[PDB]
Amino acid sequence: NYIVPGEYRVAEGEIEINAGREKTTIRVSNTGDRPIQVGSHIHFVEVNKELLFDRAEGIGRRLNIPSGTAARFEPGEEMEVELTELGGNREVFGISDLTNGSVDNKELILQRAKELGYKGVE
Amino acid sequence: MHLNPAEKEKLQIFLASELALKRKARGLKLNYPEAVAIITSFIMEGARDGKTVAMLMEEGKHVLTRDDVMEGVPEMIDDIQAEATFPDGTKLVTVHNPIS
Amino acid sequence: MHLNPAEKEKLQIFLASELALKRKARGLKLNYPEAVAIITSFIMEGARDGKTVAMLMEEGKHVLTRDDVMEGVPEMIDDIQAEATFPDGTKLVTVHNPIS
Amino acid sequence: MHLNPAEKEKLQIFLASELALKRKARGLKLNYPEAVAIITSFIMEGARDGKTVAMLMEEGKHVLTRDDVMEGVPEMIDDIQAEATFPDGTKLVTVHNPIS
Amino acid sequence: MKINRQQYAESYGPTVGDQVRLADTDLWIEVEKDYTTYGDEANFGGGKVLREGMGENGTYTRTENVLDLLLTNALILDYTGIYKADIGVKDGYIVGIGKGGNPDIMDGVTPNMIVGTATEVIAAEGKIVTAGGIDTHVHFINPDQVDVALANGITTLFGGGTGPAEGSKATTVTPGPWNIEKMLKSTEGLPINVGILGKGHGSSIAPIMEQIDAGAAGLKIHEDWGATPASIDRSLTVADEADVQVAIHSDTLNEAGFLEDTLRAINGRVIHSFHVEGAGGGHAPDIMAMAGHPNVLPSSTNPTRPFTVNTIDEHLDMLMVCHHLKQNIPEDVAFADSRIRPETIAAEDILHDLGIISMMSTDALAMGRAGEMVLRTWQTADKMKKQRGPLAEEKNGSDNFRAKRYVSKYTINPAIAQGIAHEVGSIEEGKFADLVLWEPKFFGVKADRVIKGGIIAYAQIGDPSASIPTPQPVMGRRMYGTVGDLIHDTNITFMSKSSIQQGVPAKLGLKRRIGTVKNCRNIGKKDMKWNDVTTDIDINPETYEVKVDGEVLTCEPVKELPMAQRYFLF
Amino acid sequence: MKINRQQYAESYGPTVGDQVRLADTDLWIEVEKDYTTYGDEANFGGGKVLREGMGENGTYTRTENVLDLLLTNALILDYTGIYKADIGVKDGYIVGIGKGGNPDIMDGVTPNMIVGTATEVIAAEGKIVTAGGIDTHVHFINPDQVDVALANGITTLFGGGTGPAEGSKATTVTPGPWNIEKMLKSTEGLPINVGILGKGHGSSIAPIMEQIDAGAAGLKIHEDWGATPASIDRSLTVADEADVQVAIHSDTLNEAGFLEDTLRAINGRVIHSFHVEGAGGGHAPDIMAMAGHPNVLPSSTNPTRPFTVNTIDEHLDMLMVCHHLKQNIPEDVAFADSRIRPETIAAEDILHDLGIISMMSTDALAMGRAGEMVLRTWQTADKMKKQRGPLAEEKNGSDNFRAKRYVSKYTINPAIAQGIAHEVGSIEEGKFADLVLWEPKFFGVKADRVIKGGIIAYAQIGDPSASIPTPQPVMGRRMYGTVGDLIHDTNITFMSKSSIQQGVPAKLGLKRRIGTVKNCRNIGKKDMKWNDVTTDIDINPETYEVKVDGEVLTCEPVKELPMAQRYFLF
Ligand code: NI
Ligand code: NI
Ligand code: NI
Ligand code: NI
Ligand SMILES: [O-]
Ligand SMILES: [O-]
Repeated sequence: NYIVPGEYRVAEGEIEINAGREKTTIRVSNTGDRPIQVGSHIHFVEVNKELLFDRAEGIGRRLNIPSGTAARFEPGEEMEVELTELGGNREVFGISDLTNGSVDNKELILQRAKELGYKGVE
Repeated sequence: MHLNPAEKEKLQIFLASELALKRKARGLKLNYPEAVAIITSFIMEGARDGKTVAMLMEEGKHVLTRDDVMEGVPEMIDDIQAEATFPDGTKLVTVHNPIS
Repeated sequence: MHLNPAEKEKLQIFLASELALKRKARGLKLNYPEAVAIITSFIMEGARDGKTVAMLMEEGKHVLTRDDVMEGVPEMIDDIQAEATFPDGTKLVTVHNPIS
Repeated sequence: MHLNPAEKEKLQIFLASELALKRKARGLKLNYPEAVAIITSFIMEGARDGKTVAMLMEEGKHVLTRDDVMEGVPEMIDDIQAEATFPDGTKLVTVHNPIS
Repeated sequence: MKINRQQYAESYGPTVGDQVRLADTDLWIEVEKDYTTYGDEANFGGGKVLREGMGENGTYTRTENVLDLLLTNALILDYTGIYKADIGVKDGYIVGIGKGGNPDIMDGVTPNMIVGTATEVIAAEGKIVTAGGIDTHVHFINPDQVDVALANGITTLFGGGTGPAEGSKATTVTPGPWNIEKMLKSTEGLPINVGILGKGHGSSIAPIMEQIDAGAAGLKIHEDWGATPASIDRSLTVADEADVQVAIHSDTLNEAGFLEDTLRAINGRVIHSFHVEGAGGGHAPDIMAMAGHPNVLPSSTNPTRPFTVNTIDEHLDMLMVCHHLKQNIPEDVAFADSRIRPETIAAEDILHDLGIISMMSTDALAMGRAGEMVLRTWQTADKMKKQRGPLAEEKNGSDNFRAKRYVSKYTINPAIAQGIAHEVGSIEEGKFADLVLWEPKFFGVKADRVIKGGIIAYAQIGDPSASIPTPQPVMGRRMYGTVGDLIHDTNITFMSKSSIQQGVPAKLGLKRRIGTVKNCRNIGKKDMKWNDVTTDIDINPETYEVKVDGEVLTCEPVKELPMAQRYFLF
Repeated sequence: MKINRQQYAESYGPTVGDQVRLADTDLWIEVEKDYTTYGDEANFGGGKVLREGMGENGTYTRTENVLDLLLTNALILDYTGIYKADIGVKDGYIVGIGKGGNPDIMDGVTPNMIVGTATEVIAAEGKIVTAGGIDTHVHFINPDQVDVALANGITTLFGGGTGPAEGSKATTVTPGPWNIEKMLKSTEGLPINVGILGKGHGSSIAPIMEQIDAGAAGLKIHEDWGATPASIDRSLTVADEADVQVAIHSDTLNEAGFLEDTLRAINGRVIHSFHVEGAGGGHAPDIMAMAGHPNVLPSSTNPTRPFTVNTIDEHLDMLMVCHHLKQNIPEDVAFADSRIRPETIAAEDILHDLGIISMMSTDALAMGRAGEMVLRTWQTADKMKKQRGPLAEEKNGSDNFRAKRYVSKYTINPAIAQGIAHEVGSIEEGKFADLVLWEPKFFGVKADRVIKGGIIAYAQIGDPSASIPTPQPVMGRRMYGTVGDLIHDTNITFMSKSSIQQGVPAKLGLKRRIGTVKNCRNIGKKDMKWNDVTTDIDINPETYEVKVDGEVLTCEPVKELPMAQRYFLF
């Protein structure tokens, strides 16, 4: 009974994030010479052009990592990441201007990605 | 003297540290603001002495120990921050978990 | 430190008491604000020590005597009041005719 | 205590002088505001002691010497001015070139 | 992926079933429910969720369901519950409690809680968020009292006075139309919500009513102005016409009547009984029996809260010095002994715990501490848990029942009593955004940030010359909500319906938000949240023993409190 | 009669060819020219020249070429020159720089610089007079930051924030119409010139533009809100329509692009690149390459200025604590190591000296010191003189070239970048009378007197109870320009053309002088005074080595600075 002012007594268990959403694992490579760090909630197909991965598998998705965290890719680093599905209305506006609407417009997103030189449009 | 606003404010820290050191000298376990004042004044006097930021980051962890303060005070102080004029200008010192 | 307004203000009392005690140490008869500062700081340090309100009501009458202060100062001070944090929270101490 | 605005302000000078005297005691060469604080507090404590304006004009030139302060500080201080309550009321003391 | 509960609480604040200690007390609050969607928590910073096209919507203009301010991940402690939610503010009001962010990509977003271009963010993860405290017994004696109140999470001051005049030093009274007008104009510069009480004294209605028409928000009946049957009656007739509350400090001296005479003058009408224990004033020795009646809204002032070993010595001496009483005059000693009673002060602790006293208040600078209403509420709850145990109604080992009973005493209950709960007093949608953020280690001691009308007014913050705001010295400071003309938009002057209808704000040039006092006359004890108990309180005239349901209410004074010497420099 | 040059300089301040040391630095400024007529110098006091029928004209009314204020015998240090002149002020503006006095009896009197009945006098003999500093990277976090800025000679704050909200603690952003309106009203009480930046984030124009219409003076793009190609593009489209500046803190994380992607989104449009070295934020590790481009107006923030032995230890620790980074998480350490680079901080000193970085700024309370923009400018110039020598362009052994290059960085250049150089940023006829007087021994350290709109706002002055103003304690104090309604006439709120046209000042009841932002979109690097250099900056992605014209830019950190422990009590 030593008192730590304002201490927590957390309940038992674990918190499952993004429960009930499809997960997908993909390989991603930083082909650039500078580090790239990607946050939990960026539409994954719209990340830095020099990240090489199957861009189609990024559409309608983001990293399956705790809210507010980020995945780091050192220059030349290739690693696997796990993606989860976007929720809400499944619409993306802005960011890299690849979507500007429904994430269901896969053909249009990849055409824009290919024209602007986002690596990995297959 | 040409005191600026920060110089006026920081005299209070010195004063609170003197108050706290008098309380420690008559045998009291120090409370949260007393402990913070003592460690903060130590940092600003160290800068005045010409110590480095790295020296004060080290020394600031050994100014007060658990048995100098009341129960729970070590766990209330996660870090103490102070800015002072070093020989190379104002710098920020952060002392992490100063009372272990 | 998280100082509130009263904590900032009451540092002044401690400071004035230190000033007054230095003046008494070099042999001066103390004046009205000096005497008030010394007795007030004694009360707030006593509370910090964990004395009772009743102990400080008694002790506060024996901090300064007539021959410590200038002519008329005893008769100018009818009572000195201070609030401080005791172990059981803030309490008001009144010292009646502290210099007899 | 019935402090007026000037009494509140001038406690700062005493406090800065105490800070500066602690720095001098651990062997530091004093800077511009430290030096000014020490000489100013000396003047106001001298008035409190009942010295004359003429005595303090003389004594104030011998409180700190060149080897107590950093390079250039003597030449930065052309004169130090203080008002304090003498036995015959408030008077202005000016100390000319206090550090020669 | 799964996150362990310790790491989850460190990142986002606690979630369902987690407990948090209140400061250095023995009291634990448990998260009852959580509005979040796990994985879509809102947070702000580099690479965090609230960024354009992500958790921040980049499409919608401010009018289109976008917030001015999102407090993320708050642990709300309120009469309505102890729960985890985001809090959305717009136009200075709470507009949403739920889940904020971007419906483009997030599940579970409350539809009017969009984070957009227009949205500011306050991180409340790991903070406790409460309503601003409502202090209904304020003497306006020294303007320095406002920062004192803000530093302990008080956001509304109801009371009276003109500064350090003897009338004001004794009584929460701003007397007459001219003093009321002058203090409404003074209020334009005070960075807190204010309501002014007029003098509840007179034998003709017109002298009393003209104070309500001038802009008073209520009345105070005080024995120092003559708490006579006539003054009580005329004040409650005015109050019933004007729809404002009446507070009473009754006739301690029993000069024109005993408690039963004051109750007959009240005649079943609604009244707020101040310092109902009676050390602060009232019929000796039995005033606390008021707290049993259905038409009485009973408050304590703070100097008796809670009962400690220094309480009686401190109060007896304070009463003697303030009343110029002589230790060698037997009538003076008899009066003091009749007014400062360990028997009623000890019972007052238990009456709070039982929900029989509904409200706390300060009595700021008259016989109470402007900055200790919240502090002493929690010290009382902690003492009662130690001496009486967990209340029977508790579950999961939490103190949630006690925490809701006690937070009500200084938030919603004073607001209901005063007729201002439509504006303030709780964290509910549609109320003014007066919010206090607390670090749990400082809970009830020193507020972290005080939000007034959706802008920070007061904060514990460091060196303004530093590279960052946390370096020492960290102290309470007024923030931008108090500066310039923003003081007018972040604060409310509460006024009578008649003064508002008669255009007093325009006549005086008041620029503050104007709050209407209403619905004060058809409430009672049953309307006090978590504190609605009516009962026959017996006070023995010989022993001063308090009995409820045939049982003596007594407890011991304590030698130490939490929220005391660990925290304060003096 | 002839006067020896030492006695002349002691009486009237220095004249042509005389040199003055700046504080305790190695830097010397030389008087280039002098507007006086020797023997007819203006001065004020008993038996002095500015007396009725003598150097004061007794005939002319105020409208007839008479000044409201004459600063006598000023040593001006300005991008326009280092020279000796009288400065004449009227209606709060600088109306004459030349020779003041009475054309009745004096030769060489500038015709609109008559000292008359209406004229106040400030003696500037032996003072250095500069324009007020223009700080374009201010976080509005703690209102105590304003006096801090005034004490170091800053007179204009451009930035954003709502007080100590997390959005404001990270970003110079006042988001959306309501927060902007609230902070314009707060500004009515701040005794300094202000311009507010909105959130430069969104994928639709309307949410961004509605901030400009509400009274924002510019936008801030910050990575913490998503410094994406879309937010960059929409902000610069708004800026080009509205004629306001855009400041950027780019994507440090390189999440949606590298520096070349941000430059492609900018697409040749004008932008102010904040903390361009990148410790304060931006594409790791090569953001400083922005400073080579013709459409970029590049600023430094102050914590890296100049490179010292404690800089890296201080910054690495500050970044880790402020971002909640763990010393045992390799991604956290990698991020910190990628952002705090001795290679780019050392090169930043030299890029300032070469005129490749055009501006200084604080980053007040986010990662920079509100009161050290002017201080650290001169410490940088002094370090560069020691390490690189006098610049090739110097003559007479003076540091005049360097002094004009460096004074431009915190006066005229920020004003040009922001679109406010028609009002502020230099000592020129027709500009607002924001003037700072410095004793040379305190130059760049502690301002003597700060004049705002022709009235003293802030001064180092002594005991207010004394017979005279010089007795101790001498400290920075707000003067009469800050008191009452005079705060409205001595300060400017800078606002967009659209907000002014739409009557936002009248809607909000703003009483301050309203300044129009304009001419921000058809400037570039070539418009930065003394700091107009464009070049290919290469930053090696492996070693972080900076090269310009094939040469590595590197220098050593210093163990000591001037303008430091000689002056400061802490
Ligand atoms: Ni009362
Ligand atoms: Ni009262
Ligand atoms: Ni930045
Ligand atoms: Ni910044
Ligand atoms: O009272
Ligand atoms: O920044």
